[PDB]
Amino acid sequence: VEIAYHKCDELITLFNKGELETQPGCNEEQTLEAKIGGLLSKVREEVGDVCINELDNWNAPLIMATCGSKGSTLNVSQMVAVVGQQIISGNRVPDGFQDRSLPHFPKNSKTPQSKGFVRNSFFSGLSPPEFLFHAISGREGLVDTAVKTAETGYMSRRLMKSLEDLSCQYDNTVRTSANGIVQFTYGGDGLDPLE
Amino acid sequence: RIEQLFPVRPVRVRHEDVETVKREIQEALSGKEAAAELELLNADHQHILRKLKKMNNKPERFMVFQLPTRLPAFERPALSTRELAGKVGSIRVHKSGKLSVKIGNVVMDIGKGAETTFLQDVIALSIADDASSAELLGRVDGKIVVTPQI
Amino acid sequence: LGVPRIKEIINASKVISTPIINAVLVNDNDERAARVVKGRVEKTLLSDVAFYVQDVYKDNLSFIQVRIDLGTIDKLQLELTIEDIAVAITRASKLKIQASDVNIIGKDRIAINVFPENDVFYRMQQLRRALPDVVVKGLPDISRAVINIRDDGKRELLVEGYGLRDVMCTDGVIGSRTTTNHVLEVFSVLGIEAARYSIIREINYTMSNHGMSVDPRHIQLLGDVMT
Amino acid sequence: SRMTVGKMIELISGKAGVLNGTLEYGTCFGGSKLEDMSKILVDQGFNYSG
Amino acid sequence: VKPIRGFCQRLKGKQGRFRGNLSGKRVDFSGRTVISPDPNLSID
Amino acid sequence: DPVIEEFPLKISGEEESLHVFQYANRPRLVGRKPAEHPFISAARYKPKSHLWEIDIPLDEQAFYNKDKAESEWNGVNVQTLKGVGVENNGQYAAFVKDMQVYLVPIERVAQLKPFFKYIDDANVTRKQEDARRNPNSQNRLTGSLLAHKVADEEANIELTWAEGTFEQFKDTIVKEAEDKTLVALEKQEDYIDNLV
Amino acid sequence: INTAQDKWHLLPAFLKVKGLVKQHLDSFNYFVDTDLKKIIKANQLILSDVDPEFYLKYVDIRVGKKSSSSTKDYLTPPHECRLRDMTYSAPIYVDIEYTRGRNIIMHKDVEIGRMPIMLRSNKCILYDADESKMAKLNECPLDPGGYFIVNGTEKVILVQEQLSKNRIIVEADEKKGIVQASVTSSTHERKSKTYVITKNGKIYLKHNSIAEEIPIAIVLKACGILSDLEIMQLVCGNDSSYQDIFAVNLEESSKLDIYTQQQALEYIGAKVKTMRRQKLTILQEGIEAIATTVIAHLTVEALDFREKALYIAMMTRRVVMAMYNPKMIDDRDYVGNKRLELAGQLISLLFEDLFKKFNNDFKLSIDKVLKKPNRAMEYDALLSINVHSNNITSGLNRAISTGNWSLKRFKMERAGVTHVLSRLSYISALGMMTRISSQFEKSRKVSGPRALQPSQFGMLCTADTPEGEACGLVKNLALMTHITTDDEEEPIKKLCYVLGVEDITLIDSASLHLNYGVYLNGTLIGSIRFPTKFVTQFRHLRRTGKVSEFISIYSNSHQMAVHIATDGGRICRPLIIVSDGQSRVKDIHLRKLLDGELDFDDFLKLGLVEYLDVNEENDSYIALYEKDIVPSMTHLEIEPFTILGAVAGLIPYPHHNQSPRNTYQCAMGKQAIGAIAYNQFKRIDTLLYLMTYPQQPMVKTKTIELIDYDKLPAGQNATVAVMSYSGYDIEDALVLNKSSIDRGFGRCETRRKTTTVLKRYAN
Amino acid sequence: MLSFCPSCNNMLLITSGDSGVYTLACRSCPYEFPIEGIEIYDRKKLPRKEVDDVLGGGWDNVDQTKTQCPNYDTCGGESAYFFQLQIRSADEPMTTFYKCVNCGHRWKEN
RNA sequence: CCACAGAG
Ligand SMILES: CCC[C@@H](C)[C@H]1CC[C@H]2[C@@H]3[C@H](O)C[C@@H]4C[C@H](O)CC[C@]4(C)[C@H]3C[C@H](O)[C@]12C
Ligand SMILES: [Zn+2]
Ligand SMILES: [Zn+2]
Repeated sequence: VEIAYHKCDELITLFNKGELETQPGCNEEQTLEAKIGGLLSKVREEVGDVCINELDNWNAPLIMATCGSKGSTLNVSQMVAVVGQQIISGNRVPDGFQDRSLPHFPKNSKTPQSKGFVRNSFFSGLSPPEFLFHAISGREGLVDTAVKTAETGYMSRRLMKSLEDLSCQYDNTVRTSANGIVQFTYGGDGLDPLE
Repeated sequence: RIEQLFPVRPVRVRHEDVETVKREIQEALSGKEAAAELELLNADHQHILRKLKKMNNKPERFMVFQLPTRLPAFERPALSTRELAGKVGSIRVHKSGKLSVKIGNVVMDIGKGAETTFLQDVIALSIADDASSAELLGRVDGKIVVTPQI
Repeated sequence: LGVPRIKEIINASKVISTPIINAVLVNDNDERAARVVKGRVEKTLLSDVAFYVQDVYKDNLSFIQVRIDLGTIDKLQLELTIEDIAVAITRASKLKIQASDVNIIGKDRIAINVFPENDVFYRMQQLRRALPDVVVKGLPDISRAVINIRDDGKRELLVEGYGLRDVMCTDGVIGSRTTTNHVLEVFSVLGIEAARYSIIREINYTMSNHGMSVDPRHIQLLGDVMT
Repeated sequence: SRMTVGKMIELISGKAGVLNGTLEYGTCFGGSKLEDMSKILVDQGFNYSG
Repeated sequence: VKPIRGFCQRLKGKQGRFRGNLSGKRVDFSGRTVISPDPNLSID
Repeated sequence: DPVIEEFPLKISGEEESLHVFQYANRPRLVGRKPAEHPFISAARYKPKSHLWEIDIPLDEQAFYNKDKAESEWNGVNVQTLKGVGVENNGQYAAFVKDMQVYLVPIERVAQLKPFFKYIDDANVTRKQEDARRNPNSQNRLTGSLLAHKVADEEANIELTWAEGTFEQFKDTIVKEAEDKTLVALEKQEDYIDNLV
Repeated sequence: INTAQDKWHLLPAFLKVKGLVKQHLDSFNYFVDTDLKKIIKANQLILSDVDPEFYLKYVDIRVGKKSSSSTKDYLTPPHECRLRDMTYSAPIYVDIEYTRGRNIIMHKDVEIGRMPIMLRSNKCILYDADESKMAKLNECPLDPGGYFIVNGTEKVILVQEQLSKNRIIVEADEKKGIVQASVTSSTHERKSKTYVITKNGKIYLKHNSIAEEIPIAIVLKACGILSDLEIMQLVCGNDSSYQDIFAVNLEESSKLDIYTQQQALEYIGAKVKTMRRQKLTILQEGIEAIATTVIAHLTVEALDFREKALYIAMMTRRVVMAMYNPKMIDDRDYVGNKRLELAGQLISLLFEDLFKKFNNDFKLSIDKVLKKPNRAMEYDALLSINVHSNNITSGLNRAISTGNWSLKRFKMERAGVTHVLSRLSYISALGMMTRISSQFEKSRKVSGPRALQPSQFGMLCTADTPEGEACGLVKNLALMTHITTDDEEEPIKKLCYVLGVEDITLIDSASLHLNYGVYLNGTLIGSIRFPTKFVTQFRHLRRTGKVSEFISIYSNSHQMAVHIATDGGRICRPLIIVSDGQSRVKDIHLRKLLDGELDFDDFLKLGLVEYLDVNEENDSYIALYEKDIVPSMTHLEIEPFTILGAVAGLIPYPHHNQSPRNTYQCAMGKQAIGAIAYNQFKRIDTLLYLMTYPQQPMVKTKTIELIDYDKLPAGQNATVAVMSYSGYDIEDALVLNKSSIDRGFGRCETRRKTTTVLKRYAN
Repeated sequence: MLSFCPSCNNMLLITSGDSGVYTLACRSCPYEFPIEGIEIYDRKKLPRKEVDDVLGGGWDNVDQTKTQCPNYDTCGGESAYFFQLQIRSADEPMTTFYKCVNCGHRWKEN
């Protein structure tokens, strides 16, 4: 994480001077953000890999991940090793103040510890800025869960009202209620996906 | 008169370098932020001293003081002497090129404040039914500001 | 891609968000050919080719002078000439300029004259403010074009617009394998069967992006219902 | 799946507190550390991880 | 002022006749209860 | 730290009631050189509403073409500036006499802005022309309505303009000044705790 | 022996005097003390229309204090009111001066209705009462108070949150491509919204009263700025792109042949739709519309139209800056742009409407009687005031009880203002207070008001919000906050002019954007040469104690302006000042605090701690510990775990948990079964849950200690063995112990109340 | 045109009147400025951005052909740097780009 | 008949 922080700081200094290279074709801010996100994802993946490799057998989260009953590799990596970058609406933590995230960080800064990366394990406890950023991520997850249901149910009702009349007649032709053919054979071969 | 009636083209400055030419526009007519404030204070103090030396015994020359609206009270030669008369203070200047204004027993800081881009003049008015007269006493050449020091 | 994408497909909407048109190229293993075929479909405004636009009053005449540099044309390899810019200016509807006022001065300058109160100033001011936003080369609905590389190394062109027929009819782009994610354009260009294929492909791609593993026969049934 | 390490820390803190006889503080951004709980549990004869 | 309830109001909406009493309706011989596991019970 | 020379203040002129106009349409400087003050023709001061009107005879030898002005503006040849005298306490106009700085209060400040009486005259003449051709308690006005009504129904006072009064004014100010020197009453610390 | 790391002891002292439910209590106390006097002083005078000699004037008003007796009057105890289904209230005594014939009769202590007291206020019987006298009145000493007992039930006026009044909010619609700036001018007469929108590339101004969208150049000309160069210099300044955007609006005025102030004024007055009341000329109607209608909170009195013109010019400059790039638009969801209306303000507004109706009906009845010649001693007021007095208390009780909020004078309609205080647990009753309800509930905009903005660090709880459809709309106050109170602004204006602010009526319009400008409550007030030194001096005067500590000063460099906020409703947080890398609170101050003397207000008076709101925090640089202090630091956090609310404090080790689990516990700890209050057996509530053997938590929290959850717990410690004992624990299910249940684990009881009234019929 | 009045500080509208000469008339006050002799102009400088190169270094270590250059008023060079690039569809002739050795002025043929 | 408050 120190190597990742140092390389990110070098990229921030290059962006601040202005000679940052825009290889993807977007502007300087977007390519800096993409490079920082890639670097932090890489460091999370590496620390998670070494953490999973360093856990012995009869480790209960490792067993429950090998079984597939509950949890996964990512959850064990988050509890034992670095949690990783918190992502809100596809980007890092938005600047809720005047061109900075929180008043605990200096103005005009894009260092990972200020833009929403947490270097602490869930076992080791979270620093208050990391706690707030993780609270933001959990809040957006909860609100998405709360508000998807209305649109999804409306779409399901519309689909079912549209497709309620179809049936497979005894001549292997899908027909409407008014006896008009939609498909001559269901799917072109007349095979139920169930069987 | 030829330039007075010449059609005026307004000041245009590119958006990128509006802040850089701010000092130039300020100077043409007449931590980091703290250092800039000190630089402006020193330059302003030198400019005010030069301006005061310039208009020594010159007609139609005026500068407007922005003094506190509630001056320190005094003793009538307690009614606190709300309306003032006579000598009250002094513009003292120090060896380090800095200036201060001592009103009575209160020291205060001095500066120039906002700089105007238009003609100004001072006029005395006398109103009476039998006779009335408005007199142009002179031109107002700049303004300065005096603030209490805490 | 997600709930809005399914909602935007199954509810067939004439206008959508992010209407990507993907196009393959006949010469897909050369960066310069990809750039020059991008230059045809990606619209370039007059503001990208003009040093300046100015308004000059003569003694009894008033006109607008535009300085077009051939350097930018040569450096971008746009197939654009000065008279092409002139006739493109004539094809502007809001300016209401008839096609006999634009004249060529030098090999760069283009003059737009306005002829007759105070109406002449208002008209030429409107022309001055609206002129550098005119389209001179490209398609009106194509917002931008990006050259992308596929995993095998071949180059393709992704544009963001609604002009499917114009994109697939331009030379240099293969007109048989060009598709778009928008379904109404596919319908109006290539028939109801191609619309059905586009519906099936788009729904299957959106479903397989999340890895939900929906059997394609249901998707085919839905496509046969909407078409 | 729910990733509540604070529950395990609470269990060990409570065990060490009740064995020591004193209530133990689990204040946010601080509280009684895990190492002291392990030391108290070891001195009381139980396992260090509870 | 409270709007009155008309026939069109009685036939429209999630509480109208079509979506509240005809497409689906409250039924007899039913029960609602909190659930709890039982592995010794057959899946059917 | 220490002082080399003191420039004494001296407050006087508590009844002269000076005023300052602020022209909003002419620059203070043209080039690096100072500008030229306009010649003054006439002025008016409204007593109740504290309005100032200044008439400036503009140039006629160039850039006029009086034909338009006689065609629709009845041959207007002077530009008028109207301003509102607003109170601003804490303002002192100061001069320097023999290294001694003298100050005198400014009662009001006026923002003179261009005014077009003749446009209103043409408008009201047109209104009469298109209104008389075909017809087609009682006190409620407050706020700025009463002030505008006072400014309308008042009686303008014509003033006289004089120049070279600066010498007599300076002599009167220094005569009112030199007789008195005042002694402080309260300490510096007593200034802070009440409207510093 | 003491160190700086134990500075968290400022937190209990802060809670020792202020209180945790001070948001309701201070507001209601301020209402009773001052807003009654203000409401009377607004319309104390009543005159008749038939016989113009009878005048009736209220002189003084008070609640629960008779003028003749120093001792306050007798009130029923709160628990007696709860049992007997009355409303806990005190009579409203008012002094009256009227005419009996020709005699100027001064009469005192006439009752105009019963004002329902809020519990534990300065007028309640539970104020500063020791637990012995609190036990005498059948009231729990560990009760937050702050609720109104009406008709037997107990209701809570939840703290409302609104977009900041009298502020410029700039928003952009990219799909439509319109930028606009809105100002909601709210005052005693009107609450009107003014929009400055961009349509077809031209800046237009629109208002509800005005029929058509006025061009901006027309209204700028009408508002005293005759010249167009001044307009362009005000809106754009010495800039290229802004002038290129704005020149069209200058051309628009020339297209409509408007060049003088009278022309623009009559053009605007021709569009004003609210003509009534024997209207004046079109020019005077336009003058009135510009003076009051377009921006209500800035009213112009004299002929000088400077401040209104500069306000509209700054609004349009914000609009043009939005046109140049859409990144410089202020966020509507920012905490600094939201103000918190408390119970006192709403009760004052409702009492204003009720008293106006009462006075109108009283005047109507007096005119009905005195119109007839047969008058005896001018038909004294005290004979005919009680039947009108009952309407005041009827309206107050109905408005508090039903929750409906209908004020016709202010055209305001609110529903769901008060809620029934949920007595499911002590922590639930506490958490119902310090709850903030957002302004709208219909919108489902994800990543809008529902998302947790980082601006609420330490001002609102970061984990407590109800799960479900209201997730993110209902928030909770943090443990250590303080909502400001409204203050007068004229002394601040004079202090500004003294400190070096040059007034707007004496400075150049063209050079105005060449230096920083000072804003008071969002209205431009003057120009400052050196903004940094002005800000430092203002902060030093605030810290000394020569101005109110809730006045906020902050310098926004992007707008090149400096703002002073004065109005109440801003949410704040106290913090420790650090200077020169050393915290201003040394160990000697902590020892003095722990020894008993030197309370928190003494920390405020010596400049050791100070209150910052969100906008003030934007200009600061706060460290989190002693180890994090650098010479560039500005403030030091007292203690970080204040960012969790009262309910969120129950969770042990919350920073080791995933955030949704913390939110779920915040939601589900308010349903815990446990002891309700010390007098839970003398209460008869509609549904109450009690536990036989509650126990203390083995793992406590400092937040638990401060809110006294320790004394009245809800839950038992269970010896848990985390293992898969059987197949019956799959999918979150638990495996209880039969013997443990038999011995008393989890034993609970439910109490229900059935009420009946023997109505005495009219027969 | 953004000229401002020197009397009342207003916008200058150019009008022809009826004689056919354009003047910087001001409708707020009697003032105009005829444009006889010298002419006036207002230039708005459009931005100049660095766009992506397409033929940057496309003629390094390449063969040189013998073609007559169209510009014969500057150079008499007959050796031209050429490059074959498929630009149109596969059923059309392959276009090529080639330039003079002295005066540049690149040109293409199909 | 509405509006709160929770449970999925
Ligand atoms: C400014 C926004 C323009 C936009 C709303 C207009 C401009 C170009 C228009 C499309 C083209 O007409 C081609 C198609 C015609 C079919 O009949 C219906 C769909 C189709 C895709 C059109 C939809 C829509 O009408 C568009 C996108
Ligand atoms: Zn003019
Ligand atoms: Zn050549």
